[PDB]
Amino acid sequence: GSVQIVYKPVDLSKVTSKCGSLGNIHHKPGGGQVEVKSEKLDFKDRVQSKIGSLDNITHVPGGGNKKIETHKLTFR
Amino acid sequence: GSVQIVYKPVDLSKVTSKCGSLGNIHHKPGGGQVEVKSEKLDFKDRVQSKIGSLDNITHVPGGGNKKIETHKLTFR
Amino acid sequence: GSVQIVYKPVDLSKVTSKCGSLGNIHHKPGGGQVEVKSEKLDFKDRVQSKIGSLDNITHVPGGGNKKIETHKLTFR
Amino acid sequence: SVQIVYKPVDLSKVTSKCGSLGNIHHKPGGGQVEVKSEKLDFKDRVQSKIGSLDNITHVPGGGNKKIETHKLTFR
Amino acid sequence: SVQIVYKPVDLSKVTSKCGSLGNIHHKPGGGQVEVKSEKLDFKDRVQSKIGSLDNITHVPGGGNKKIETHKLTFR
Amino acid sequence: SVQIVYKPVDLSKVTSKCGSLGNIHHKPGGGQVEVKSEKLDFKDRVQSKIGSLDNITHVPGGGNKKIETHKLTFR
Repeated sequence: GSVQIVYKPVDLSKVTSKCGSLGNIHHKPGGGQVEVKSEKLDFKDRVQSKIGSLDNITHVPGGGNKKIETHKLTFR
Repeated sequence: GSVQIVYKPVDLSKVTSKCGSLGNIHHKPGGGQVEVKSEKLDFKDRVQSKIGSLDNITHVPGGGNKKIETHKLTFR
Repeated sequence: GSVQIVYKPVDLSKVTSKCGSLGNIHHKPGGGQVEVKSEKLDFKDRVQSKIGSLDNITHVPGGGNKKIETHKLTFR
Repeated sequence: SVQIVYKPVDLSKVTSKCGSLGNIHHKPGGGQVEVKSEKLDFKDRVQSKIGSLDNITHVPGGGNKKIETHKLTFR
Repeated sequence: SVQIVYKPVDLSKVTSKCGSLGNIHHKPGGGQVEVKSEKLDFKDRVQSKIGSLDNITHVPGGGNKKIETHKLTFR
Repeated sequence: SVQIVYKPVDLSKVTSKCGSLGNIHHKPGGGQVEVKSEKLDFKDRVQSKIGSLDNITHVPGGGNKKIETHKLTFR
């Protein structure tokens, strides 16, 4: 027999912001004092090692708003 | 017999922000003193090691609003 | 016999912030003193290790509003 | 056969925070002022100030001294 | 046969923060001033100031001294 | 047969932050000033100032001294 599928989601979303000012953002991390002492360091497969390292991100978008949509129709 | 599926969700969502000001944000972490003493360090499969390291994020979106929708129709 | 499914949820929702000012936010963690003494450090399958390290996030959205929807229809 | 290791670590923080600093919505409000002066005689030095609001932060203090003397004498 | 290692580490932080600094929505408001002067006689030096608002940040202070002396004498 | 390793490490920070700095929405406001003068006699030096707002940042202070002296004497 007949199968009829009418997939028509309707989207009039508003995702919005107003910011009067962004400013005076100070990302100033400071490293310490670090010592590693050994007869050997022995690192093998997919070892990740950070010694006294800095990983720094400053992210300051004026909006930074997101709208994520997934639409799926599976007929089987 | 006949199967009829009508999928029409209606969406007039509002996600909104007003901010008069963002500022004076101070991300200033400080490392200490770290000592590792050994005869060996011996790291194998998928070891993750951080010694005295700083991983630092400042995220300051003026809005930062999110909307997420998943729509699924499965006919089986 | 005939099957009819009508899926039409209607959404007019409002998610909203008003803020006069965000500011004077001070993320300033300090490390101490850490000592690890050994004959060996010996790490294998998916060991995660942190000695005297800092993981630091400041997240300061002017809005930061979220809306999440899942719509699912399963015919089987 | 002597070994000497002289390795002091100074991670120290010295800080002064003086005056106003972290204030939010500070709103000092001077009222109306009126001065009416008639027939005043001054026979010596005059110093005068008139006004609605003095909003002063004055900091002759604060500020820092670090002194650290390091000496190694082997002899 | 002597070994001397002289390796002091100075990571030290010395900070002065003096005056106004991190204020948010500071709104000092001087109201109305009126001065009416009639028939005043001054027979010596006059110093006069008139005004609605003195908004002042004045810092003779703050500022820093680091003195750090390092001496190694072997002899 | 003597070994001397003189290697002091300076990573130190000396900072002065004096005056106004990181203010947000600082809005000083002087209201109306009126001065009316009649028949005033001055027989010596006059100093006068009139105005709605003085908005002064004045920093004779701040400033830094670093003095670090290194001496290695073997003899």
